[PDB]
Amino acid sequence: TMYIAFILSTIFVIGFVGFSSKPSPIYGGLGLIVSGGVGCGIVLNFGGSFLGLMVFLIYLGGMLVVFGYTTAMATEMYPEVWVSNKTVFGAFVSGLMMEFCMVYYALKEEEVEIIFKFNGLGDWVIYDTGDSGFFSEEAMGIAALYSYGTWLVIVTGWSLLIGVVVIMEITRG
Amino acid sequence: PGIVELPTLEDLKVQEVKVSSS
Amino acid sequence: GRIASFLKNAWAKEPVLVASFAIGGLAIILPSLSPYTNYAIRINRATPYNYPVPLRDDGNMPDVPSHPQDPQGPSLEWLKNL
Amino acid sequence: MNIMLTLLTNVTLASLLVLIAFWLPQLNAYSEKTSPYECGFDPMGSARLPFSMKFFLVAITFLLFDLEIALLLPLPWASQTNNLKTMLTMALFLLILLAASLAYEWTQKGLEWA
Amino acid sequence: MNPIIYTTLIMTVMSGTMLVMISSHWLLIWIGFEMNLLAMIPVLMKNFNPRATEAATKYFLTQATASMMLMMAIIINLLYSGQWTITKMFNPVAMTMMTMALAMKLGLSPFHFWVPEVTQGISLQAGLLLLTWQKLAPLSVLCQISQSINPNLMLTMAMLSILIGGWGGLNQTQLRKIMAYSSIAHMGWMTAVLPYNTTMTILNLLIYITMTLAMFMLLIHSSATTTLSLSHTWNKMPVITSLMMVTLLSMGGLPPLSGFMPKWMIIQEMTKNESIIMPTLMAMTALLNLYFYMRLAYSSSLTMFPSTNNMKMKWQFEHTKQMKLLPTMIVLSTLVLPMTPALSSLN
Amino acid sequence: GGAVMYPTKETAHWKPPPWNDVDPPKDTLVSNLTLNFGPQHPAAHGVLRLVM
Amino acid sequence: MFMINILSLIIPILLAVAFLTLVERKVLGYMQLRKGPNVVGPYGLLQPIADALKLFTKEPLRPATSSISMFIIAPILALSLALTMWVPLPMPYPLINMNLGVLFMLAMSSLAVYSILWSGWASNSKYALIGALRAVAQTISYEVTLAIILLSVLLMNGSYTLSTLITTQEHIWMIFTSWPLAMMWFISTLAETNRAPFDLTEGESELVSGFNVEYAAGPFAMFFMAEYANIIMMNAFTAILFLGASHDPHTPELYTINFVLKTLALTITFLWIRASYPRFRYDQLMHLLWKSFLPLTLALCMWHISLPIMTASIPPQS
Amino acid sequence: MWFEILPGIAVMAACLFIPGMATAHIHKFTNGGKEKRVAHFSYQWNLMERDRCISGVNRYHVTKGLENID
Amino acid sequence: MPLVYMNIIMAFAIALAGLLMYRSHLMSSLLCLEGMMLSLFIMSTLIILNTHFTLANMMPIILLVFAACEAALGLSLLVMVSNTYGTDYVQNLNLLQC
Amino acid sequence: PFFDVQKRLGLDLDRWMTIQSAEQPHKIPGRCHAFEKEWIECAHGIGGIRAEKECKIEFDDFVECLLRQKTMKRLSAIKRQRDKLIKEGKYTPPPHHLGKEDPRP
Repeated sequence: TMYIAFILSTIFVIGFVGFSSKPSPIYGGLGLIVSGGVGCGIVLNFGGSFLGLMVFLIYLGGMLVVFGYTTAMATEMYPEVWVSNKTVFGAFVSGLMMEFCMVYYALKEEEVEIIFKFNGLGDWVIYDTGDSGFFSEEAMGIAALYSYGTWLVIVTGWSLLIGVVVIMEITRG
Repeated sequence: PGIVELPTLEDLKVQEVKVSSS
Repeated sequence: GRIASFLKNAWAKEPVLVASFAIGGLAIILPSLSPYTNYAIRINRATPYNYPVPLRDDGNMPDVPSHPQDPQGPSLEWLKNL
Repeated sequence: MNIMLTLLTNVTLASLLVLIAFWLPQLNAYSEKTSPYECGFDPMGSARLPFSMKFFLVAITFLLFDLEIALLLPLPWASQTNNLKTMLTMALFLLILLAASLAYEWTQKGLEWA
Repeated sequence: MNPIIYTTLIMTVMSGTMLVMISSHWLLIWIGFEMNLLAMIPVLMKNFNPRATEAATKYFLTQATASMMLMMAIIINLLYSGQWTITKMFNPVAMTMMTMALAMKLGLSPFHFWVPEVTQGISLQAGLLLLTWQKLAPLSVLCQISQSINPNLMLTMAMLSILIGGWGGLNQTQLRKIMAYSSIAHMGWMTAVLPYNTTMTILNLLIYITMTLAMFMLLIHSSATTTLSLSHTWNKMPVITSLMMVTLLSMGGLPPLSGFMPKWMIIQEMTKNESIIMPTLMAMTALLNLYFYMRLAYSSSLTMFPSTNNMKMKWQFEHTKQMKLLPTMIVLSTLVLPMTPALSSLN
Repeated sequence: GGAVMYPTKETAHWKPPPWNDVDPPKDTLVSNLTLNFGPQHPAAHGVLRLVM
Repeated sequence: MFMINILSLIIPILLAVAFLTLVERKVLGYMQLRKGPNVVGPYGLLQPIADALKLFTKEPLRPATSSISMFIIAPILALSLALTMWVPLPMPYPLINMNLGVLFMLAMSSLAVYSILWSGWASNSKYALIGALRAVAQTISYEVTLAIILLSVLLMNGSYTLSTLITTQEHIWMIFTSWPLAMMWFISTLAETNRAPFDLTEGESELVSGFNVEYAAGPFAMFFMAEYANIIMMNAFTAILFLGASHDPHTPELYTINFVLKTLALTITFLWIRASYPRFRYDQLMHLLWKSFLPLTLALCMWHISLPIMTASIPPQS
Repeated sequence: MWFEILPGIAVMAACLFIPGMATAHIHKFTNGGKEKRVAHFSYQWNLMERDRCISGVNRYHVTKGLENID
Repeated sequence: MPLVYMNIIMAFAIALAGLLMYRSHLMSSLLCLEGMMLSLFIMSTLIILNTHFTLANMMPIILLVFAACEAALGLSLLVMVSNTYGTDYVQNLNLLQC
Repeated sequence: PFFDVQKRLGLDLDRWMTIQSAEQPHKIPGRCHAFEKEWIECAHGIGGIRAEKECKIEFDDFVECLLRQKTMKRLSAIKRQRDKLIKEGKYTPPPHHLGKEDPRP
């Protein structure tokens, strides 16, 4: 249980391979669902309760609208799964093999340098020994968006409104 | 670099306040 | 004249939107026209989330309260009576 | 780890119910029984054919509305700040922009279907 | 599209570029890029056609990939430095990823493929914005991080951009595709001097913007999108095709026209840094761009093509739409060479 | 004229774009869903096959 | 001992669902001048057991056109999440005490939707696909309003911690403070659980059986149990949020009883609504939730943001 | 008549009352007859960890009063 | 660096490769875009939490907001292609050449 | 073209989140506040070219605080040597490291 985060990250990579091999978008949907849930688990394990629950909630809602479209636009008479096409299965197997090879190389060989230098020790090491007191530091920093980040709020709100406008202009013919 | 100076085990011995948080 | 006709027509055809704009309008105007918004600010400042780190006494700090509970310093007596 | 234990127990219980459901009863299967149900008659086309969404714009905008709901969630903690004026103005600004986007979609006949 | 909505979208594109050119935080630069893309897609699709939708989709895909790579580079730089400021990037891998992303946004080859297609798909009005205003933000970002840019990668991208732009421009008969390949070549020219002197990049950007504004506005004033359609313009309006020939000669980099300024200053700065092979190769490869410009000049003004009978009716009417900046853009793009010592104001 | 200045055998089959860039609309008409609101359906009174 | 607690929170909930089926049947009957199940056992108390045994001794059929993996995964996800959404509920003490239990409930509901989606999609039937698309449209309509109303009513709580709701309502029910939000939240919960005037995913009179039309025996029983467990859990959420109950720390039973009674009353009102109104059209459902609730939810969100600041009544963070 | 529905409602009431009571009793049983201490914030968790060490038996519920000092 | 960072970077790389390698549908490309966005969110969140950059804890939320904005853009472009061609197949985007 | 309008007009649009040593809500310090403060104060005003080579010790300390690569390498070496010693029975972990002594409060 000292490597829970590593297991969750491996499942993250597995889900990314799953929806990266491009099965039917319906199946890519559950691939992204698993990846998002496991990423929420990782963020929870690192202390980001609100942030992890936030990715979980948003992607859960977003993939629903994708599913609606998969049944409206990307609907193939015979939707394809990871074991339906040799191309999709090949991509899935290649991704799994890459992940397994890198995991094995990282674990059995403590110091691994593929592109960056990765250390094989557990993720628990990098944790800090400080005390936050009566705080949820992530929550306070996030809530500082309305006090410190007024400019960020303005720009994000304007972008969302312009996004609504752009969607309406695009989907008008 | 250098050696991190650390106080000995003896000089950080105090009669602890062995009471509870409550 | 025209306003009264518009409002009567608005609350007769779409009463839901009439309430929403009225409630939304109040939520923007009322906070400015309130004497308790400053009290709300003071309460948030009053709450001691972090430790009150003491400062070294140089002998020339008349109002800074070098004490457990002697009179000098800020007081929360206003909050007690709120 | 307790939440993980609860999740594991729930999943195992559900899968055990599935297992008992699929292995306790006496099974007698044939082609006609497992055929798709179309109110007693044979279906004309495949169920995997495109199914047009008459509310696609509503969904694409529900995306951004869910985004705004994500932005609004930190509000309970945001009220604990000393800059209540700025915090309140920014929160009302976000809510006003959400209402304005909803109004624009409504007036330009975006919430309507087909 | 409602004119108010179109003005809001144009102002949102401009505000995204100004956010990129104004902020000191990487997150805000990425936000400005995102706003630029969001407000640019409907502007690309102002006139609804299947080609317009295809151009919008391709542009959106390319810019989305570039923005994802840029944000990954930003995140890696933060990881290895704990810094968000636009400064000397502290990770070589992050620098490489950011360079690839910014080159993809600019359209530097081998990320050039989308430019001829997106430019052809959209109208002249949108093509002008795409080939002029959309180059400001990535160039500004590159100019802010020119110190950390690996010179080898940027120089290779610039040389490939010039080569590919020239080669692509030769096989094109659609004016928009010719303009896109010329834009690719000029972007390579601009990015060649980024590691050496950014003020020369700014000068080249200004000259290119003036020349492309003049060319696109002349095309709009002639309502021509092909060589054959532009050829007829000699009969109705010889002034427009003569000015187009002059502007094409300027774009070729022929003195005493203004197009010689950027190439001359770039060669100067690159020779000051003991690079003599690269500027020579760039100057020699500019001859392909000069070739297709000359071919267009022949088909448009230097030689007269067969018109059609219906031009007689068009002879009677006068253009109603008036672009007030066209004469100034033509003059600034042809007769500003005697004013190079004004380079210092860009410092 | 044509699509490219130096056409080849493969490119010669490709025609120039439309004059107004409006590509002729495709006739790949979207098929509907022939749902069978058949007899078994509770709202069909048991003996109505409604092919909609 | 924690495993014993997990079992004592799951098995009683399943028994409550089983007997809620009977309670619903009898309530509908007596509101329709009828008598609910009254032969099987005394006063019909043995009907749920008979139903469960019949369903689990009934042959389950696997459709020929169905994708087996999703077809089997959907029921499991539905029940597992229905049983999991009870973990953080404060009655009076929560099994798992989270600082953000409310967002956990929201996320768990959002995931549960995929059960109906995948069950519908994988069923590979026209009626099932229609049911899945109707579920999609339903969740498009209520999710934003649900979250906004929940945020607005929690603005007087000070945090997303569910246990704090008991303290906030120590002198007064929060329904006396947000009864318009209470009404809209109740309707949103009706729409969410695919319940009265919003039974569009199933649509007995319009879609035969909706998404679960191709499900039989065990899996159908699991979907029914998940549906009714979600009903009870959402009614419990409505109880804790608005109908606060007194909690004597030395006698938790007092709260438990008060809580249970309020949840039972809310479930009975759910059945009451089920046997009193015709079914919406999901176009009309989306139009209602987007054009009558959402503007009002935004207005009340503004109001409940401004009110504590303008009245100097911001609830404590901790 | 209508009171015939009451047996089922009472059975469901018992089935819904079991979880709450069970959780409270288990919390009291596993925390020395006291409410299970909440640790919403790191300060509370630090208090819990110190209490565990003070107890000496690696259990936080057992609390040492003035008798432990001196 | 910790192995979790390696896993998340590898996930981003895999999603990028998937997006760059289309097969048939435009929906799967948008899926790869959303996956890359999610991976970047996780990376940034871990970095911010680990270094206790309190004021930067709002960055992942902004990233998520613009992520779903890009997703909505992609979805709208997808519907237009389907309306104009009947399928979301990436091969239909072929009029614009070179 | 970095048009520094913030420094001109005096506005503070994004300079408050550029570094973790800036003011943060409730004065929550960054994990490497001291190292970043030293690096910034060392390299203030001398230019980027000088800062890269002169204030390099401070930057190295800041990077080590941020990533702990060398500290993790030392800890990994210690762990590997301890495991090798335990395999050969040349070492015996002390009771306070074996969970036999009560940790101090």
